[PDB]
Amino acid sequence: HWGYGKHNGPEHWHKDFPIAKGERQSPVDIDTHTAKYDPSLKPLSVSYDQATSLRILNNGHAFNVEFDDSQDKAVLKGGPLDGTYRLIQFHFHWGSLDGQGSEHTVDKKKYAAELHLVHWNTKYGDFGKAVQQPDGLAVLGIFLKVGSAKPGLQKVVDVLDSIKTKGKSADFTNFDPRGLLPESLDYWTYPGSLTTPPLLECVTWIVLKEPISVSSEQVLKFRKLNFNGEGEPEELMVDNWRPAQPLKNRQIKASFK
Ligand SMILES: [Hg+2]
Ligand SMILES: [Zn+2]
Repeated sequence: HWGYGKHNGPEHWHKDFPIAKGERQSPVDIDTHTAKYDPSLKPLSVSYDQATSLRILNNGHAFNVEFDDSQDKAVLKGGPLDGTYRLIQFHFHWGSLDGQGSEHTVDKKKYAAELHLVHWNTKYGDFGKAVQQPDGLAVLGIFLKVGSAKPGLQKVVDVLDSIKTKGKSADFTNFDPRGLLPESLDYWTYPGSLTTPPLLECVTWIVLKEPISVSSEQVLKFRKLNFNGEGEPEELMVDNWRPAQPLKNRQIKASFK
């Protein structure tokens, strides 16, 4: 199946998922000089105070921190969004070296990693129904750069040891996602898709301008995970990012002057 290697990586995805070459694929390069400030965007609202994390899973492509989304707890709203989107999981994409790993780019600059907080539109009732709609998802994207440590990330970092290989999971309750947010909520927004197969075009992307800093030691532990399952030949989990795709007929809007 799909992966990030030479025989099954992003250049191969289109054969099983033809939408890979579609009209609103993600990620994209964010050209700051073409993006336009949009005075019509309402303030963004990130309400994660009642968030309930449940588990962490190595799914063979990245690791997912999963949240109880059976009630309106952790929600994203305002900004370009209409209605309420509920947090279902977060995950990251990173590189083998600090000069690469993010999916979106900013004037071609690649960050060391990128965090995705995935949310689904509550008017569609469940995630699986939301991903059959053009406005079913909202993903909050946050860049990571290497510098000082991010305190809020350490509990994540500490448990990776226990989910080294594909298919392993650990209990991961009471984690507070607010500790992964930067100070500013200034963002760029555009309509796009999920960046892993099946690459569904159901997402309103909200990419924060301000990156968070994580330590070299923290990112280094991400690089010790495995894409393979227990007992198989070790293939480090690194470079699990899709590169920038064609912007096509899309405009990127800025929330800030
Ligand atoms: Hg996978
Ligand atoms: Zn992602």
